Amino acid sequence: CGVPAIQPVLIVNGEEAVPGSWPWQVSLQDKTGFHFCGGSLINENWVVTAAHCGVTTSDVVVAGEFDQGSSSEKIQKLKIAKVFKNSKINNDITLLKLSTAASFSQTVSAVCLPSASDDFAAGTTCVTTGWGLTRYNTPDRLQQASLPLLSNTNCKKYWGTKIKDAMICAGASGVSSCMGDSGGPLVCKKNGAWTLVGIVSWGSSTCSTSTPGVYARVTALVNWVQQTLAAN
Amino acid sequence: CGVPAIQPVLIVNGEEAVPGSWPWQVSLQDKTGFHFCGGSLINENWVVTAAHCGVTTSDVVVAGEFDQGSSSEKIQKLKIAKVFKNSKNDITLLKLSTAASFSQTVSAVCLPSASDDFAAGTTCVTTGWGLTRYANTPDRLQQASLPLLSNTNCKKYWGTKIKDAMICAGASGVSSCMGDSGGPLVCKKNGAWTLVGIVSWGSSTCSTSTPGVYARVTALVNWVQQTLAAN
Ligand SMILES: *C(=O)[C@H](Cc1ccccc1)NC(=O)[C@@H]1Cc2ccc(cc2)OCCCCOc2ccc(cc2)CCC(=O)c2ccc([nH]2)C(=O)N1
Ligand SMILES: *C(=O)[C@H](Cc1ccccc1)NC(=O)[C@@H]1Cc2ccc(cc2)OCCCCOc2ccc(cc2)CCC(=O)c2ccc([nH]2)C(=O)N1
Repeated sequence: CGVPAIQPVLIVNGEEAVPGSWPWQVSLQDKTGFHFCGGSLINENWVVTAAHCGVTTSDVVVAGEFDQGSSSEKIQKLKIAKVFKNSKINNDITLLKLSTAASFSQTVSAVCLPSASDDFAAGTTCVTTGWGLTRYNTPDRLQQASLPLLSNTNCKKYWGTKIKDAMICAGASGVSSCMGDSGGPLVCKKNGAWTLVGIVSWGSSTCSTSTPGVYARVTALVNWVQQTLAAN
Repeated sequence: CGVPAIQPVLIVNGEEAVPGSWPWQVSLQDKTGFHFCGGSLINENWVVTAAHCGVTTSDVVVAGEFDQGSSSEKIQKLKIAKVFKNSKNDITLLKLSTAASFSQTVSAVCLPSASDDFAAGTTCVTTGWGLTRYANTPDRLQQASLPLLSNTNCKKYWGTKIKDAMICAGASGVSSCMGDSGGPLVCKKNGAWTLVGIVSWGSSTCSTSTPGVYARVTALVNWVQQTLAAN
């Protein structure tokens, strides 16, 4: 996991991504085709996304897209067998089990899950991706941005008592996650491999580039994920 | 009023409400039976709802519903006799052809006094069968807790659209949505649930970081009680 066949070259004020360079970025779309959230493939049969996305098994996992306006793309529409919502908002994390495996390719593969003990220290420049607004407006083409992790102490300076230990803040650096980005990945380089550290959760009503966006802290949630995978 | 027989346990990113626990909440359904708006029983003979819901006598008030995908519920489909519109405020009153039978699941919400103070920061509730996602509509009644905003904070989002006769709530991770219109924004004064807002408008995408806008029942209730006694 964690090593795209197509290497990334490095959301408000982000940059257009190399097509297929984020092969774990899926798009979550209702039956009509409307993208309402992002998600991340963790393996052939599983997608991780935000709980608040309210995903049901009538919705569709789309993997392989770069341009949501194009139709000349070799994408996969994957049905959702089961939905697993964290029952501890709170912990904006939800697992999706796919009805049929995703076929992995150049443009479709998995992100690495961290070990719960992993240390992605404040100040590490990580990357977030998605089709969220670029301007507070939804882009057709997958966007990406580099941005630093905040310590939870430094985050509470903007958000106060809201930032729980199972959350992590990134940004406040001239870029920001925005509407449409939710459920998508914030990833950091760990031992040469892209590892899921955040799930796009919430942030500024206006996606202000000087306010930290808030993400479900994946390390804090990964045992829950593993438990879910083992019993399913 | 404002004291549901079945006690509440505490719309996008809300939660499923306990069956029958918002007994004043009615569905407004057209002649095909399609749910188009919410409303609130204020007595056995009257429902308050939104003007923009365009209710007519061909529409129907449904009381005692929780799950519209269920048929085993003892519901009352109540004919509307007359629709009274507030002239020049997004409120309309419905007078029913036959009185609504009150029970554990059907009863009335309380009405404020015009001078009542419901300060910003109060935790209130809105309820409804409106979209849970911007079909994304629930069979089962939804509820959500949310803070009243001051009008001056609200104008940070909506500017001059915010009139004194409006009250804002939310921008707090939940949102009223399409299909919620006309239904209640209630607050628990002296232990009793009291209609403080009528779901009216707000974010076109039901943004949970945007305050919803509700008709401020305090500025309207004199007209409500006046219409009632006169009619
Ligand atoms: C999803 O696409 C979008 C991503 C995003 C990221 C950064 C900036 C802007 C947008 N996210 C949202 O629209 C989220 C959805 C959401 C997330 C978590 C959640 C509910 C809804 O539960 C956790 C709630 C804890 C946070 O609670 C609050 C409540 C109020 C405020 C902040 C946090 C102040 C209002 C505010 O800025 C706000 C409210 C909701 C969101 N921001 C939000 O981003 N919703
Ligand atoms: C009803 O079911 C639905 C519930 C709801 C609540 C909160 C958010 C989203 C949905 N309400 C609506 O769809 C309302 C109906 C409505 C109510 C009053 C009214 C018009 C329409 O007239 C007086 C209110 C002033 C209208 O002001 C605006 C506000 C915003 C905009 C234009 C005009 C920008 C577009 C927008 O967000 C918008 C337009 C209509 C509604 N939102 C809306 O919520 N309709």
